[PDB]
Amino acid sequence: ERRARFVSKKGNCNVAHKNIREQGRFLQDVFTTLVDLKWPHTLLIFTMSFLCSWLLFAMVWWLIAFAHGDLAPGEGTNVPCVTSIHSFSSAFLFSIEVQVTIGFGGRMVTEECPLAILILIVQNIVGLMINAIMLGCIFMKTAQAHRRAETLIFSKHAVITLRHGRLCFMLRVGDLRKSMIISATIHMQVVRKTTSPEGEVVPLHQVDIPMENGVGGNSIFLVAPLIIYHVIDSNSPLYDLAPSDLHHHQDLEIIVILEGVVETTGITTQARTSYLADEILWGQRFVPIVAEEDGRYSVDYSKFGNTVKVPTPLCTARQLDEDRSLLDALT
Amino acid sequence: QDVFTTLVDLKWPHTLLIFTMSFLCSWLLFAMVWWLIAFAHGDLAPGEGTNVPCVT
Amino acid sequence: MPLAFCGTENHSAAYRVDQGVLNNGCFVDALNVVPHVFLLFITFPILFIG
Ligand SMILES: CCCCCCCCCCCCCCCCCC(=O)OC[C@H](COP(=O)(O)OC[C@H](N)C(=O)O)OC(=O)CCCCCCCCCCCCCCCCC
Ligand SMILES: CCCCCCCCCCCCCCCCCC(=O)OC[C@H](COP(=O)(O)OC[C@H](N)C(=O)O)OC(=O)CCCCCCCCCCCCCCCCC
Ligand SMILES: CCCCCCCCCCCCCCCCCC(=O)OC[C@H](COP(=O)(O)OC[C@H](N)C(=O)O)OC(=O)CCCCCCCCCCCCCCCCC
Ligand SMILES: Nc1ncnc2c1ncn2[C@@H]1O[C@H](COP(=O)(O)OP(=O)(O)OP(=O)(O)O)[C@@H](O)[C@H]1O
Ligand SMILES: *[C@@H]1O[C@H](CO)[C@@H](O[C@@H]2O[C@H](CO)[C@@H](O)[C@H](O)[C@H]2NC(C)=O)[C@H](O)[C@H]1NC(C)=O
Ligand SMILES: [K+]
Repeated sequence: ERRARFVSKKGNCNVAHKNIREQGRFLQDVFTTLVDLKWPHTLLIFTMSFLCSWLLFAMVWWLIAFAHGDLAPGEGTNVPCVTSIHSFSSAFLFSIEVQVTIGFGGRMVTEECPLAILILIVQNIVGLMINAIMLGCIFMKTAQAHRRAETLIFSKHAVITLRHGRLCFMLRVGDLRKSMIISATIHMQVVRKTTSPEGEVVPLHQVDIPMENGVGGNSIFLVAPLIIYHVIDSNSPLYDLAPSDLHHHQDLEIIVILEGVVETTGITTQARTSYLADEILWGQRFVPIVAEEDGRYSVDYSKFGNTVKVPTPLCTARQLDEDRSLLDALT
Repeated sequence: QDVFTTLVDLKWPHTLLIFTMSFLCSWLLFAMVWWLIAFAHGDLAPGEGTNVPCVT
Repeated sequence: MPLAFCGTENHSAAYRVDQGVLNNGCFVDALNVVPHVFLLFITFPILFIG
């Protein structure tokens, strides 16, 4: 419609796949699919797995008792293989007791028939296997940290202002939790339908972008909010963005990828956000945020994304660097 | 939202208390359910009668 | 003389469920304890986390 976003502001992407030759890999990764599922759906499969297993073996216990004929009334002329089985519902309760390992012991397993002994072995092994598998799935779900990515907070929209003479595309990212993100990393990409002289056409060319770090690396130590900018050098594809060329249907998008292993669970998480063409404010520096109180600092997240207007030329970066060079040479 | 991550950040004393409270709350809540269902079933008043208790 | 939720007097016969269980004047009181012990034990784990 108006303009498709590659990744939504909340971090979820919007790309739609089509014409996939389903090889069953979606079904093949049973354990991975369970982890992805929501907790209500996980609990439904959890309940259905146990209930189906309990009911399946309950029918088997009823079947073996019916075949042995020990459920019909008897007077001392018989010894049932599973004691006190005089109804199907008794077999159902017996199945619960075995697999859950409750073992009330009112419905025992006698030494008489060997088939019930084999079925008891099978039910115990199957119960342990399913318990172990559900543990694994629950342990991977309780170790999920995608809900940690939500606590990572970016500015509502980014700016482009002059700093140290040159021009840079600024940005702010914040963390709300008290915990730390070990080995953090901020990638940054521009997504443009970039045409090439040789004749190629790319529907969405993803150009990587440096983080303008001190040592030219991707490492970032994120405790307070930081003005994470990108120096618009000659090679930067943002070198030719006219401020007059900032309107809606300008084919632009600034991906941001904040990575880093969460300290608590030890799981790595991504944070994503895309700045559109009309979501950029030219020449507006960010409001200072990190105040100081008595013996301690103070971050004012109320002013997290407020930007004040600062004067700057309304010229493309090419029209700025070239002009400055000519003036210096003439002088 | 991330209760699991929140639980990890808790100290061991508070984690033990929440561990204890979680088990105790489930145990006692279902104790009421078992008590109430038996009481409604009528197998709680003792006697040598025709009634057969649901939970002995 | 132990503790009884219903009345121990008259040989502890307030537990019979004849003529419907909703007519057992003690039982309706037990039905009124379920919602309260539900919220106590569904929010104490919630509150103690905070
Ligand atoms: C296994 C149950 C058997 C029957 C017994 C019923 C009695 C239940 C009480 C005891 C339950 C045990 C409590 C364990 C506490 C674990 C907490 C937990 O797992 O997270 C609480 C959950 C998480 O929801 P979420 O954040 O939306 O899910 C993750 C996210 N959406 C994601 O995609 O990562 O939040 C919830 O989800 C609420 C948890 C309450 C559990 C109630 C389960 C019944 C669900 C019925 C749903 C029917 C309709 C489903 C439609 C879903 C459509 C999407
Ligand atoms: C406090 C209980 C609230 C739920 C009551 C029952 C609701 C049934 C839900 C069934 C699905 C139908 C409607 C869905 C409602 C979803 C609720 C839900 O997700 O919140 C549960 C919470 C928080 O999760 P969230 O951040 O809101 O999730 C993402 C959300 N969807 C979003 O907007 O992004 O998740 C958490 O943060 C963890 C909550 C776990 C609660 C466990 C309580 C302790 C139980 C221990 C005793 C067991 C009692 C057993 C009784 C059995 C009786 C037979
Ligand atoms: C500045 C603090 C502000 C106040 C906030 C907390 C308040 C705590 C009060 C301070 C005194 C606490 C004394 C508790 C003594 C018993 C508990 C116990 O032995 O575990 C104590 C220790 C953990 O200590 P820590 O220094 O917190 O741990 C170091 C780490 N940096 C951390 O904090 O994490 O534990 C471990 O190192 C783990 C061992 C686990 C083994 C325990 C097994 C049995 C537990 C008991 C279960 C039965 C409970 C019975 C309840 C019955 C209810 C009816
Ligand atoms: N629509 C699709 N969905 C899923 N996988 C695909 C799809 N198209 C191609 N692939 C995968 O891409 C690889 C080969 O792609 P390509 O289309 O170039 O060759 P191909 O003729 O489909 O290959 P093959 O004979 O190995 O299936 C294979 O691993 C194939 O499974
Ligand atoms: C109290 O239970 C008794 C039955 O056990 C009933 O009434 C009692 O009848 C005996 C007769 O010897 C005496 O104990 C009293 O006359 C009654 N007991 C009382 C009034 O406490 C009756 O089922 C119950 N009482 C009432 C009022 O319902
Ligand atoms: K046991």
